[PDB]
Amino acid sequence: RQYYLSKIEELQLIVNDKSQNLRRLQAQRNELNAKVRLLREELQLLQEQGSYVGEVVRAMDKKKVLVKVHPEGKFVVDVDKN
Amino acid sequence: DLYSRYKKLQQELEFLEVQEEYIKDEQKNLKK
Repeated sequence: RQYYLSKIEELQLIVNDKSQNLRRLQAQRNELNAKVRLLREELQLLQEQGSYVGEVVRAMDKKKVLVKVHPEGKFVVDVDKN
Repeated sequence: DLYSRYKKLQQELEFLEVQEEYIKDEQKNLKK
């Protein structure tokens, strides 16, 4: 009776602090994961090429724009869905 | 009852210790 109760109480307290420490450690791990992922997406978004900059002469269609890329010239370009 | 609770408590301690070791290893890997 008392042997079981004492052992159970010791284990209860020890595993309670263990679980609190585990939650803390997992929060820290997720923070580090967030940092690493942010850096990785920054690298990926840096690897894509820079897009051209052009003035719009006029919109020709619901899906085509007559732009003027400097210095290549004028283009009839398509519009992104966003 | 008492013995079952004590045995499950030992099991849950061992499991939590395994999680602590795994999380420490993942912390080192994530730092790298």
